[PDB]
Amino acid sequence: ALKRINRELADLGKDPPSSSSAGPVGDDLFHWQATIMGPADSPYAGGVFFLSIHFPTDYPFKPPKVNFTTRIYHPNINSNGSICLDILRDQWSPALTISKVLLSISSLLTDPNPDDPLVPEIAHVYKTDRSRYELSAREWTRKYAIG
Amino acid sequence: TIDEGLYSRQLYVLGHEAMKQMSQSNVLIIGCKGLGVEIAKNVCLAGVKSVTLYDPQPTRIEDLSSQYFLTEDDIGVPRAKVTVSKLAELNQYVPVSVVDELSTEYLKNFKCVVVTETSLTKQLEINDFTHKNHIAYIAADSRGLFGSIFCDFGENFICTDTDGNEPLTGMIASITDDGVVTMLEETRHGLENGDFVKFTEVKGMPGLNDGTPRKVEVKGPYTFSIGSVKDLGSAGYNGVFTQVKVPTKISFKSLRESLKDPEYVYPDFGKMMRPPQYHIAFQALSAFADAHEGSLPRPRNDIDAAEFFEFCKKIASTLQFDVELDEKLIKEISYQARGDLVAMSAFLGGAVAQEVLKATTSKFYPLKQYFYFDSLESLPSSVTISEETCKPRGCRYDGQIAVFGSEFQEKIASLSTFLVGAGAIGCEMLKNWAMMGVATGESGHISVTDMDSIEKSNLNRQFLFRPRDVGKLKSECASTAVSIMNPSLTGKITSYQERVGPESEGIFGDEFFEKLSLVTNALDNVEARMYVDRRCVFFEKPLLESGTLGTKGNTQVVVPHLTESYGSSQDPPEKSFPICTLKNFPNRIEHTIAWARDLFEGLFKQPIDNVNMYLSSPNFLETSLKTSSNPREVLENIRDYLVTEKPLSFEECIMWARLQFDKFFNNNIQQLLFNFPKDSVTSTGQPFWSGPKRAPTPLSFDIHNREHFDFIVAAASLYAFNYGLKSETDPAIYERVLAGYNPPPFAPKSGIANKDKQELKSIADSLPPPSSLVGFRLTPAEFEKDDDSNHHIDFITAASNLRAMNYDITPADRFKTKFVAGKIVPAMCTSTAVVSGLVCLELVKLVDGKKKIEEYKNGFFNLAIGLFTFSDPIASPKMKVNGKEIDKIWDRYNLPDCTLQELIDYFQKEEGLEVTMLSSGVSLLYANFQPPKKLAERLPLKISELVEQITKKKLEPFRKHLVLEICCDDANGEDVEVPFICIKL
Amino acid sequence: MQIFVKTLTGKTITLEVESSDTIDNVKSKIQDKEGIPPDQQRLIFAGKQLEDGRTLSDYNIQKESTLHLVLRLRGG
Amino acid sequence: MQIFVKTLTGKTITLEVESSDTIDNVKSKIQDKEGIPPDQQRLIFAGKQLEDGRTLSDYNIQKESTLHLVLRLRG
Ligand SMILES: Nc1ncnc2c1ncn2[C@@H]1O[C@H](COP(=O)(O)OP(=O)(O)OP(=O)(O)O)[C@@H](O)[C@H]1O
Ligand SMILES: [Mg+2]
Ligand SMILES: [Mg+2]
Repeated sequence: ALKRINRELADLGKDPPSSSSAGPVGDDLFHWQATIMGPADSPYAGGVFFLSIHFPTDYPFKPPKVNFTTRIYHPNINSNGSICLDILRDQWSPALTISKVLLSISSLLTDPNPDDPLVPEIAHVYKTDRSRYELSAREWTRKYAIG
Repeated sequence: TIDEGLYSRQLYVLGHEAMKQMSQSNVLIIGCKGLGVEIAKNVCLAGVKSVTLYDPQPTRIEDLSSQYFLTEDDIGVPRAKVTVSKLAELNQYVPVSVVDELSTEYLKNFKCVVVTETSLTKQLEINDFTHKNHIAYIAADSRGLFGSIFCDFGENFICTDTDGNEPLTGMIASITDDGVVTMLEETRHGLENGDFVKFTEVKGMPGLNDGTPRKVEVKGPYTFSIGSVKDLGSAGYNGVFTQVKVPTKISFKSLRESLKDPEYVYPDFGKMMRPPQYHIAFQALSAFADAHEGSLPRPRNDIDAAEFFEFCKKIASTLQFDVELDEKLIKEISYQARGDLVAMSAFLGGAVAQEVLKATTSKFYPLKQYFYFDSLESLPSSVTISEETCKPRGCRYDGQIAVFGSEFQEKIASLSTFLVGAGAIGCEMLKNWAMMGVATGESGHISVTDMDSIEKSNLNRQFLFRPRDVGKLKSECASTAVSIMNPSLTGKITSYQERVGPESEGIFGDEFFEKLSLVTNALDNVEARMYVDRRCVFFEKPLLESGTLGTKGNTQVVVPHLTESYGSSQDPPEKSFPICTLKNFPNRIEHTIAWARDLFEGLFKQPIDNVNMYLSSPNFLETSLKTSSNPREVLENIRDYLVTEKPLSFEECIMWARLQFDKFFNNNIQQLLFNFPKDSVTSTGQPFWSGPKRAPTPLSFDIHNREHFDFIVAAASLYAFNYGLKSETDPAIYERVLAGYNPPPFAPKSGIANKDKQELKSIADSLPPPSSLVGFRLTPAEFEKDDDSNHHIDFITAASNLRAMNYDITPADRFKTKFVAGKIVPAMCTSTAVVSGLVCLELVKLVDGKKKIEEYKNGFFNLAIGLFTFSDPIASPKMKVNGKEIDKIWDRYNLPDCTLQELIDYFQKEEGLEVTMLSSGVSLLYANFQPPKKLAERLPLKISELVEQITKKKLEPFRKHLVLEICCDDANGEDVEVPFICIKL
Repeated sequence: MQIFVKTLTGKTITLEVESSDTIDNVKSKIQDKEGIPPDQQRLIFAGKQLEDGRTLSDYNIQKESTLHLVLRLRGG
Repeated sequence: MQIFVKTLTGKTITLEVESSDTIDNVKSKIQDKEGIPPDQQRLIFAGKQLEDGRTLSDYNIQKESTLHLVLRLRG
């Protein structure tokens, strides 16, 4: 638990990811605040999103608990910040690290999946009227993810 | 008409039909010693129609060694007469009677006959009659550290359920023309060869939907075969399959035939050559008793051992057994002939009670036919065991002194144990400790802790409690009961009502733990087990873990400096469903039940708490706005629970329930279908509502439908409870109120700066000031499954069934809904007895202080299939640190409360290791990559001061140590693991 | 060489192995046939719990040997 | 040679392949024709699920064999 978390934190410290920055809040090793930069080739370009990562006691065996804090207009993210992700679930096993999770969330930002949505209205807009979805996502990122 | 308020946990193991058939069976028990009384107790708690006892032998003192319903004031009285009165109180639905004379014909009145402590000739006489009249016959025997069970249920036993597992069900993707059935993605059918399955809701092959079971040929973990379905069609798409369990015909052999060529059941595969020895040994014991006026060999007597061995050789020659007799083991059986241990009695009683339930219910696979068990590794070796020390002293412990001796009895009486929890396992453990005389000496003591209270459903397996004791504290009742059982324990048991955890270290501190001898866990959750395990590891005390689930059980032992800890192994985690599946696209009844639970919590628990907190905190609004992820919904909840939708009568509650029905079962489905029409296709052109996604349909409210009315009643009642109004139940008022309802129009919406703030302010000013509302509070609804008059499970069942009707899912009754929503763990009395027996068999090993790992045993068992297995514990891993051997688990560093810089210098100088990370609790005290200024600030401080500064909380006065975890690197830069540090404050 | 593994729930599994195979390969095969991760598997043979890093020949496991796959229970 | 792949929706896709072609190449062809990512493809022949890193010949696939293609539902 503590040793694994310290190992991952040291590994993150050695090589700056240049696209993510995760570190313990205050001094609590089991509670982290991470920052994700919006992908360049996406509606969320030029945006900074803050995530809260509560760690599990059985880590790496059990999965972490990631939640978005910044409001985002995404088909797979609801208003509570919950993330519909796979490497945060059964697909995940004690073989990957938080850096992988952050990259995966960045990818999910890069291209949403409306076939199995979490916010049906946004998925419907994305499937039917793509331009309206693009405009809404850009406006939401501008007015929430910047400032 | 089964009382579900008492058999709630047992019905999930047996079932309604099983208990219905069980409640019409009579059981006769011959022999009322420890084993007989244990069997009778388990049967009475199980719930058979009646129990009859037959034991005219007068009570002796040594009989108290394992009989917990006998007292020293009952010496000279027949055992049945003095035991029936105490047994009649365990269960009010099970009468208990005593017969003073047994005749063969009388046996025709009973469904099952159990025989203990009876000579072999009488057993043959009884069996010769019970076999040909189709009467189940079970015979049990317990001699010292050895035990035997024999079962004979007739020549035509019919077993409906073989393995005791739920039928397997699954969703099919495609069925080829050759019967090759394929499951959905990453789903395992779990079938075996030769099983039978039946299909439903199959498209393209209607013939398979008739219901005729078909063979199964498992061709892989994801696909199987059923044969040729050429005629019924060409290919089938989608559908569900359910396993069909067929009865089995089991044929038993009579005792007279079975003696010649028995069929053994092996509890341990490590010693497969012993049961052939025990079969001869027990018959030799019976012959010796018959040749010495019913007297067993004297303990540790050489002449009696030689005569017994002569009898064994004579029997081996007579029966043409082609086995070489092991003199040592046989003479060991001879030495312990007069032994009577409570642990073996409990183990065999649990097993035999389970066999009786199998015989009555015609369920599960029974033993076929001989089961010989031993625990000879438990015999002490650190004391003098001879003829002079094992002779009886005329005390109640003679049945145990005859096996262990007087010196080991003194060792036992000086124990200082600590039992965590007072559940079923706790009660059994306390009974065993009282019988064994644990902590009856001058230096002995017992401590038991549990924070729960007795409930009605607990009386089914926690035998120390009575209906008059409902509502009291478990620990007090257990302590008082065991003081009543064994008067020597009066004033030597301490009961606490404290939860064992991080918040109770002020009571169970260093002083408390440094005086113990062993810790025994009787918990029901993994968190508490891990916490107690960590404490025991830190203090280096033996630990005994045990767990049960339905008919399965396991026991494990942790020994300091020898084996690994409880927390060094993993267990399968609980399965949770993805939020997307629960929210919009369910396909199983479990998803609907979880959604109904969430709806209940969100309707009757959270808004009430928000309203109450708003009326309490003078400045709750700012905190809600700047903290809640959805402050506007909080404001809406406050507004519509205070002013807008505040009920003034029960009719308004009924109208609110109708409105909620429309909101959650008619409008959201319409919105979802508007978003994803039934004819929509995915990005790849395939239909959207295909596979695990089922197309829902709106529900139109119809009062005549039962489910709709049930939901309305439950919702209205819960709303009234929240607002504390009188709730009606007569359907006439409901029909009158709901008849005159005009639904508002609803049309799905297609979607399409500072206004939001304006709306928030408008809502805020609309709320009445807290000053205008003083003393007015709303009662939140706290979930409580065990009460059947609060409309909790009723509401959950109604909502779940309605949502199932939305998505075309087969609804579940109230029983299964209660099982799933409440997370009830199936429980049984027999499993508890067996695990307590195994744990108490390991306790005597722990007391003797055995230093070798090949003498301890971890046990696993499943009584449904009659499986037992034992395995040695895993030794604790070793490692090399600074050219020294270090135990990875049980070693630690003892350092003074020195400076952080001094600690780093000490590690660099002595171990030659560079400290890189140092943490305490969940805080990172020191890290190598921190900025130099921060380290220079934190370096010259002591460890206690550093912890106080980082955690921003003072150390408790009772804190006497700190546990620090340190990661360090060697000179070459290669990471090396080191044991934790125990700073002495 | 063919061996049998009996689960605590009554299920039986047949594995095709060789004497030189390590316990890790057996655990991987059991995971493939059941989905149970190797770290959560408890195999018992002749009173000895199999440990990672050793070979079958170390436990004298031969053809038609029977192993038990067990697990711990949280209730009680 | 030529093979046929049938989906859960009754569509049949004809492919020109060779016995030495890897399963990955066939999945790539299926991705090209239908856009289904290879990771989500599950090909079944004679009751056995084709696995990556192998060939059709390993599964004794011969002239005008019929396979079934089922795709997983990502969460
Ligand atoms: N952390 C803990 N510290 C102390 N006692 C505990 C702890 N956790 C659970 N217990 C107690 O352990 C016992 C568990 O036994 P058991 O689960 O059979 O009883 P129960 O929870 O009251 O019953 P049921 O599960 O049938 O509703 C209970 O007395 C419970 O109060
Ligand atoms: Mg309770
Ligand atoms: Mg419990």
